[PDB]
Amino acid sequence: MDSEPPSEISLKNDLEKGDVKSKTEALKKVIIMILNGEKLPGLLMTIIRFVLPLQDHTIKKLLLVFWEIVPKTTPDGRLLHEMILVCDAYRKDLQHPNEFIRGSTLRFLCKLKEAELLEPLMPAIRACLEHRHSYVRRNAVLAIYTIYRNFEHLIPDAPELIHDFLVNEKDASCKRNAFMMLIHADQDRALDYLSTCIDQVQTFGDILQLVIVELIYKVCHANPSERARFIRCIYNLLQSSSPAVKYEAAGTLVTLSSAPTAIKAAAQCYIDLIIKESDNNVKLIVLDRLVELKEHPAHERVLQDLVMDILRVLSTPDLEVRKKTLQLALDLVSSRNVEELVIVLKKEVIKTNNVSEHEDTDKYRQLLVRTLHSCSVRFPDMAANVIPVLMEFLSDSNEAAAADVLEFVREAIQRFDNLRMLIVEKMLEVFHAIKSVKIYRGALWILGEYCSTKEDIQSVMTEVRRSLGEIPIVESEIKKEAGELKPEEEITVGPVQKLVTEMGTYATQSALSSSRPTKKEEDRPPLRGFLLDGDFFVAASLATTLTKIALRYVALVQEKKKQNSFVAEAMLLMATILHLGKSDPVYAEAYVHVNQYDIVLDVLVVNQTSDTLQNCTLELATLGDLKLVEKPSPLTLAPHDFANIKANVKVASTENGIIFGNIVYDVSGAASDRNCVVLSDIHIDIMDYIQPATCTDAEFRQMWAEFEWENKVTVNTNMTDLNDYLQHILKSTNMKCLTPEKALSGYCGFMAANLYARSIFGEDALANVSIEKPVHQGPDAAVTGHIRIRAKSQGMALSLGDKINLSQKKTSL
Amino acid sequence: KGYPEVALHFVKDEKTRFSLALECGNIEIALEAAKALDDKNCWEKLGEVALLQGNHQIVEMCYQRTKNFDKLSFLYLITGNLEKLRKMMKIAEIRKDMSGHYQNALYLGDVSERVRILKNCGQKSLAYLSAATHGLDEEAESLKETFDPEKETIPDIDPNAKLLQPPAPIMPLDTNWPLLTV
Amino acid sequence: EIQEIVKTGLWVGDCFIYTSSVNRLNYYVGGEIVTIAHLDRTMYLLGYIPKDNRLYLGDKELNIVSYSLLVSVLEYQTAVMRRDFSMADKVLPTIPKEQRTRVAHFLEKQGFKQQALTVSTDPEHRFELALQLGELKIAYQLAVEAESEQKWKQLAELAISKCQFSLAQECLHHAQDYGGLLLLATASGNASMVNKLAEGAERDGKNNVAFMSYFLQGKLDACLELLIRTGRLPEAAFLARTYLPSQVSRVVKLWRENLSKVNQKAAESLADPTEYENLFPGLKE
Repeated sequence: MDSEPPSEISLKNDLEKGDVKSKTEALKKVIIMILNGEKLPGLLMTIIRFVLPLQDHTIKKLLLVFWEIVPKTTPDGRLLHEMILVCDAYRKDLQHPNEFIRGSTLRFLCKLKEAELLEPLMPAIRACLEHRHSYVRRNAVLAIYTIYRNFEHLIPDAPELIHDFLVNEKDASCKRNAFMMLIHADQDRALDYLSTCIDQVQTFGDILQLVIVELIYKVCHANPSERARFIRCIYNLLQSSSPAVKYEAAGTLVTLSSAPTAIKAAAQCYIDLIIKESDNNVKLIVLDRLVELKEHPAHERVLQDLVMDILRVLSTPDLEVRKKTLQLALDLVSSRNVEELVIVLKKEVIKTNNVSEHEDTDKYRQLLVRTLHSCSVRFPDMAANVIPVLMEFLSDSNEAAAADVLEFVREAIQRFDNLRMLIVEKMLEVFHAIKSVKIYRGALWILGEYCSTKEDIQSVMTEVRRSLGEIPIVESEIKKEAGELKPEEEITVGPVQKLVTEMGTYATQSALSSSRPTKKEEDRPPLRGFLLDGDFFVAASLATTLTKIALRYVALVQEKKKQNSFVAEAMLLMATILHLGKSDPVYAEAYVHVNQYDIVLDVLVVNQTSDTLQNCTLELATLGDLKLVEKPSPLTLAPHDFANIKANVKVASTENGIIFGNIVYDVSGAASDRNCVVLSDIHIDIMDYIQPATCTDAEFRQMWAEFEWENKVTVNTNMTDLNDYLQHILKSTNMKCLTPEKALSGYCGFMAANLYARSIFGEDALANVSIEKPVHQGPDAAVTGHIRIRAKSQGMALSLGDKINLSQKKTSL
Repeated sequence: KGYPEVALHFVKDEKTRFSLALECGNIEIALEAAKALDDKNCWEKLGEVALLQGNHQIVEMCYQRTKNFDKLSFLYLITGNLEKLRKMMKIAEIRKDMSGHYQNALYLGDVSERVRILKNCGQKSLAYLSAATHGLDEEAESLKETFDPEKETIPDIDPNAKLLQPPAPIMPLDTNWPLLTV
Repeated sequence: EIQEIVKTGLWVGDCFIYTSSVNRLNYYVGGEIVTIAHLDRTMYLLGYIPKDNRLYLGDKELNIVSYSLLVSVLEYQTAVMRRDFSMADKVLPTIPKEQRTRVAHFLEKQGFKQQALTVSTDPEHRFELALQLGELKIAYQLAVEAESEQKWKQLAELAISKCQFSLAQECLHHAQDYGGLLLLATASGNASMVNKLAEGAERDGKNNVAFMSYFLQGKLDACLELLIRTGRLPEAAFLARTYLPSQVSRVVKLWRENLSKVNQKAAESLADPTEYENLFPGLKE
């Protein structure tokens, strides 16, 4: 009988039957239905009658079982007395020669904090005063303590009965087996006795002595219990810069992340921390101790650095461990992050050296070039390293492989003015075999800026200019680029001037030069030719032309703040980006009142009628996410009764199977068809059910992408900013205004709120409230705001859309 | 009602009573509501409102039972009491509120109050400097002798220059701030 | 008796270089066990062949691995053991960064905090040695007057202990420590350098810190002002009455006005004695 709540009639029958097995099974079936929480008092006389005196342990044990989980509730066969049918003949049970029945009886009897059993539990310590097992003596210290807990904090429970009444706790210390139920409030002499016992311990018992009294002067003295306290005590005597090298903490710690890569990744972190405490700049974070595994002697054999190499990773162990490991290389050794990121990047970025680090997918290659290159932009020393490695990247000599390479290096030159003169000659080489945009773009920029340095350019450019591949974006990049630097410093059959001619043709003009350009018609609609066409005031010469622009870098460009940079090593970053970091007539009148922060729905129940409505009961219901914190409890609604009855309200619950409308309120009365009527007290909305939750800009952005929010409305009374009406109203449809999606200035400055919720509707809810408050001569519609809304199938989107207008209720009875 | 009218009529809730009191500005009723709200926070907030109506007797009582003996210590020369100011010093001594017990010695013309409190803190240096300057070099010396000596040292502050202040020239204090009340 | 167990060992002079079951290569000097280097794997000392300039180790393999013995470290530490602290300092130019701090810590353990201070690269180790020596001045330079407040708080306490109040007042200033700094400082009786370190306190609601600063020789230095700043306007009125330069009339007014704005109507205050509080003609000396 797993859980069957109607079966009590059969149990009575089964409980006495003249067959002992049946009786045991019955009583067992009662236990299992109560434990789940089901019907049990009908049976009581039957249950109690067979078992009572006997020394036959199994039925007695079963009855003994049922007296610690419901004795108080059941009363057919027990009623209320001092020597109840729980203990009257269980004084026999306590005083049987078999330890088990006595012991069991003692154990339940003393366990209860019952006051209708207080006297019978007190000399119940007799059953276990003699200690036939470790179990008997432990059973005794726990039972005396449980007696002490049960209203006997004074002389009824404190001395000895004949050996224990609160003194097993003392005795246990010096006896062969220990266990101290003495944790609080008990004899001082036993506490003292436990200390002595630390030495003459029994190990289970030591965990009991130890919860009470901890800290040792020793190293130990033995056993897991003492050992477990000991690592706590050690952390005290050296708190300083974490544990560093984990103590006896290490054993539990592995299981704490049994799923399976995460342990190594964690372990790797600690091992890296431990090596050294470095400068602790941007991603140079290694704490713990400065010297404890050093770094870097030149006589150390086979050195520290061997372990450091693991941390430099491509994936060399698996991805979770990889992400931890790349950060960890950066963390022990660099200048900041820059130094060790360049080494690390050199390995990752595409080459002709190894083909286990090159790939023909263009974005990844490109990104890897940008990561290597960002280190230079960060720190100078890296410029010198980067440029020759970049030329190796080029040497791959696939159209695309060159292409990616050329694209970053060209950015580097914008930063690094006439420093990378050397690269230009390498960069031209792979520009001729071509099937893509990227190669043309980049090459034309290097060869263009670099012209003073070289003289090749008609020849290199011209094979490509009459070759094909994909050429949209090529136009833009060649347009600003081709002439640049020194007015007449090249010549192969086209000097720098031919280049300016070319540069202009490629931009949007027409001219025979480099055997004509591939295309002329520019990239995306805004860019066009014209700016540059106007430009080249002084023909490709460092002055105030293309050259200027080329040998200068747009805004601030420093660090790895992503200003001509990309922020570490490209593969590690994907993982970091991913991390969102999300945090019968009846009359009612009613108002909601709050006194001393108690929120209640006031209801007055009125019988305007002369007719009888007796049988009157009042209930507030649990609909779904609405709940009663206590229904109105008066038996009112009688002939010409006016009553004030208070129903307390909650807003947060779990969905019930009954209707999901406004608030259900139920009054009952006389009638047999409609004994229960549902009638209303004032408004509560569907919107309550939504649950508020919040987003950060990353979670908002991810969800924006994840599912559409095209749906918009413009809501009146969003004249005001985010903070005022809009927040308060948004709150009531369990929403909250978080992070921005705005871009403010002297022409821009709609207020933008990123909203989130996680509705109990199987959807989230998100929105952006844009408040069109004029920051221009031509506003949208002046003050008002357009709320762009969604939910996960946009079923709550709509709630956001209208619950940001207005919202107010009041009455004054 | 911010000038209680409706408020006067229903006042049955200990909270409504509390509210009523700040809206008048007469916190005599507040303290009782605050009492019946069984809460300290109310006593300190009504005590502050009390200081606003002007009278510090009412403030003292409240502030004493919220246990803001140190706020009181601060208030008290400002108020011009010296007898009450001493009561605060002792019952803030025990708390080791060093910006409570500490205040009052300065505020009376002689500094002796600090000297003992600081002795109990174990702040022997601070106790000597305070005492010495008032010309209570003997007490200053006691502190040095009980503890580490060396009293000779001259800090960025004086260690022996006169401390004397004439405490509160007012004969009726500002615990006795006059009022009529409308 | 030495802490790290000797799995195998070798004598280089009277110094014992041994391997440990921790994979530590340590050397015994003085009855003290120092770690010369860390072994990454389990290694055994074949012998020290002067030719190679090396100690020859072997793994499980009947092949060679080599560790040169770190003689400069060993000689620094050995000299320290002998109680030839100066001698060990001659070695120091050829002890790097963190190693100078470590060798310094060796010097210190054996004794002489000061010689350890000169060799220790790390300023923090110098700073602590200076507290230990009781060299307040040296510890003071090491903190450095602008910031390093943690250094200064340790120094300030040390200065109060020695009852050298002077160094203490300066440490507390650099520390800032307004609450603590005031306690040492307001013992003045002339308020000589107590206003600065409580200027903030006035308007931070750290009024208490502020009142002690200003009222200390019968002067109202910024006593009143602290009270206005905080919004504890009643208290400024009250103070003004106390010392009667009859400034009370203005403070009571400003305050009374404040009652009318802060919802009092039955104690509204806008009168001279009618609506609770009392402007100066009600008041007196």
